[PDB]
Amino acid sequence: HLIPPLNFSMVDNGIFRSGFPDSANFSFLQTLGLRSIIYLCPEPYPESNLQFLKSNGIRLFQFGIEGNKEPFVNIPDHKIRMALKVLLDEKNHPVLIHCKRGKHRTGCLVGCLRKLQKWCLTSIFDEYQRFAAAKARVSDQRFMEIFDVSS
Amino acid sequence: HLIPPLNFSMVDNGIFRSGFPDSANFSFLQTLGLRSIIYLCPEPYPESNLQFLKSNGIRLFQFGIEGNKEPFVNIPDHKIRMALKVLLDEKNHPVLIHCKRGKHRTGCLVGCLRKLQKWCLTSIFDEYQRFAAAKARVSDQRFMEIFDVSS
Repeated sequence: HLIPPLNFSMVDNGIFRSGFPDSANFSFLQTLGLRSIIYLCPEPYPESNLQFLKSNGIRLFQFGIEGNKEPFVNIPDHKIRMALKVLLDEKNHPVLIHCKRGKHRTGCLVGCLRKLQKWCLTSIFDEYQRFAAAKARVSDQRFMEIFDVSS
Repeated sequence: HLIPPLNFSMVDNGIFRSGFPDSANFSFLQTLGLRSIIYLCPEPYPESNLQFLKSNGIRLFQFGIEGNKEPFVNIPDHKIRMALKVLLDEKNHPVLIHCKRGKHRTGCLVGCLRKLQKWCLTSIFDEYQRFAAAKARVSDQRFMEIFDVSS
């Protein structure tokens, strides 16, 4: 039996999203035929994970984004854009976007992707909320409402 | 601006799921390049919806499933299997699976798809819940735990 990583989901044709994966997720992850992974956390990639990467020849892009709690949050506009770039490159697909719980950081990146795709904030936020659930934060969505989509 | 249908989401490569679409959803639905739609409600398809179908040459498969409330629920094993058949035929993709709110009926079908794909119930249920949310019902998931995936 396969076990998709935490909060796993297919964003678009060659894009995927989820929380931090572990051993239990490799077999499934092996199914996607991932060509690269966009890691959004500053912590170093664990050993087992890295092994899986080499074994499977998956490029690892990492744009470390400090993870804070609602009271005072702050998303790096640059790092998101940097990730948005890689994501937008067809060459990099299949891509798996992931952070810690695959809710806020991952949720912001995918949110800006949607904005680019011309989705209304209403629809964009809704998708965002579907994953963050009880932990869905206003800050992230505000960051999206203000994202200057001008490529 | 585009407005994906209610609870829209991409299930797998050529499969999609959502609630009952309306005018505000067509523009977006036009993007998907849908070849067919798996409708799971017994109610007749509204006029505007039908117009869009023909205009877009989308084949409508309908497997009406009575929609009841938790106290006493009952999913037609037959109708789900039939829909699962259509779903499994690559010829039909891109497919949009949808019912009323895109939670239970749509959720079950996608649920059994995952079972086929060898996902563990734990993961399968989690996805199901992600969409039903506060309206997530045990009945449905039970129907999944007991689905005979023997093709």
